Amino acid sequence: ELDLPKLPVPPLQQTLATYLQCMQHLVPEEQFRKSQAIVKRFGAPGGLGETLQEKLLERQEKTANWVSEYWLNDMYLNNRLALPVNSSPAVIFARQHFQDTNDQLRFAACLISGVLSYKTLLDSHSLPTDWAKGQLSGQPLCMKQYYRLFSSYRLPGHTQDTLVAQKSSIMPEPEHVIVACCNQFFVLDVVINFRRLSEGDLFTQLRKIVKMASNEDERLPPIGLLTSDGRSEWAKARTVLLKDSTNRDSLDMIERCICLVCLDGPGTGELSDTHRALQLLHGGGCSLNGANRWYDKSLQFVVGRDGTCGVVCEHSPFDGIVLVQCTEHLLKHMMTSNKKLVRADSVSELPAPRRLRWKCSPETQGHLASSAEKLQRIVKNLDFIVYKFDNYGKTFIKKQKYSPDGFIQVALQLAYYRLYQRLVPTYESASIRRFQEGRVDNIRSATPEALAFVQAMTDHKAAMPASEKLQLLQTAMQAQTEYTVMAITGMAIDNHLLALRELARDLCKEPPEMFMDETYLMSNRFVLSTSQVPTTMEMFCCYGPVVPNGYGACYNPQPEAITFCISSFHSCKETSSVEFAEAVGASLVDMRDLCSS
Repeated sequence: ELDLPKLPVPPLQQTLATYLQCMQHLVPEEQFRKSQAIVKRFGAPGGLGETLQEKLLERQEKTANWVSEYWLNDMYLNNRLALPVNSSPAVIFARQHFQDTNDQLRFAACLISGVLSYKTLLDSHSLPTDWAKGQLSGQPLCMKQYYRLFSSYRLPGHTQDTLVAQKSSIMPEPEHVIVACCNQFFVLDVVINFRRLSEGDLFTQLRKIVKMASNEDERLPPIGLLTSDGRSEWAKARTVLLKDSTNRDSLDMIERCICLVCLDGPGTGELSDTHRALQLLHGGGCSLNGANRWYDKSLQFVVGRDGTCGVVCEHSPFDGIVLVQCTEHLLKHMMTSNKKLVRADSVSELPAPRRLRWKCSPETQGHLASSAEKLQRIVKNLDFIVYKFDNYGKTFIKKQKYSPDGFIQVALQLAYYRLYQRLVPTYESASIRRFQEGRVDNIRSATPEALAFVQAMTDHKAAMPASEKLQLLQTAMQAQTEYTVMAITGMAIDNHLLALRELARDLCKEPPEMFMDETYLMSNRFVLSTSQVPTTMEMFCCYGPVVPNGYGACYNPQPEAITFCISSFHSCKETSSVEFAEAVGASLVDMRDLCSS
């Protein structure tokens, strides 16, 4: 904890220089000239920038992580878009085979019991510190994201949401799953009669849940749907629910849970990696499983009657690499046995799981109807493909003495240029977990050296020797590998500029020219938003785009294949997920050809 490094504060002039270098090929020439001037006044001697810097170092000696607050708010809590597709990740597991309902429930039972065994590790401070598993270079990494997997809840606000912590300690006691089935919610207590419940008994329990939920007279309105809407929409709807004590009870149960377990219905008529990911991202909407959810809770594990299984993530408390370590530990548990000796090894009398009740006013009936509609629009708008690139993977790339991540990043840039004949501001997640409280910074992969290389290969190709091209490829990799180190050691720009911008906002008045500049605003409009989410398990992460005219691109690089998860919005008529996915392959194809000259 406290012996971890504190997050650096870059030099003010290195951040300004990097910033202009980043943006010059991404804006018009006059606009840039204007940006040069704004930036020169911003960081001159005696200027605004140096005062703000000074107040940043006030803050960095004062706080464990000087950007925690700012980053949390700017990335997640301030965002008013609904959590489905815009914000919550999903990880999709292999298609399962559930002959009967009990097969489904047997799966859920063994998952829950895996979640309880993982929690216990955490509660015991028995989890190996990363690099004890994962690893970086010689250090240990910050493990604070793991302590937030089950003890968080994200409260919608009218302008700003709140990440609440804890139900984790004195208590003894928060210990219960919420189980959603047929859009109903049931309390599944995991300690009854002062005994933890076995596999067997949680199976027993879930049985009872499916009976009760499938009784059409007792069926309660789909309140989970409310969680799917936009933040300020849900803050208003929640506040009407707050007027009733039954409601309030029921909301508290959900907020204090460990996680949700979603017993989904059978879809659609189905089954591909792509279709199972759409179930995990938004459930299909109103008529399918999209109300069998509660988005403000950090982990919702989906165990679908048809075999679609995975986990939907509320991203505010933790990133993808901790979500994947947690999930792989659960899968590992569900394949282990070979030690877990004998059956419903403990008991019963058990009481049946309680159904959460609700008193839904006319007002709130209206709130459902509009949330239906909004959710329906996100279902129709998302353009998604799971693209499995099987022509090569990591092994190739590393036999070229290149970095898999960097090489993928440059292949993304060429995909984008051979579609659009320009580069655009691009986000790639870089962990800063070497630092206290560290989350991520940004790798801006849309480098001038990537534009140098992609303009050969669409652009007057006729001629132009492949060896020449290869040297441009090498230069762009080197540039990609240098920004990557920069960002994972706290030396890149995004986080710095954010905190200067926030510290401006504060004690020093109306807004500065530096942050009102159209260059600065363009710089944060990530039309390409990317992450590497590698696995060991046979599973993949996805997400939606972060701007209307954007793509989301999540990749799992394996030794002989790369899995790309490409999202876009049908409302923007200039993007197409199949188009871009196809352009990534042909970009990979072309860049291996270049290596073998």
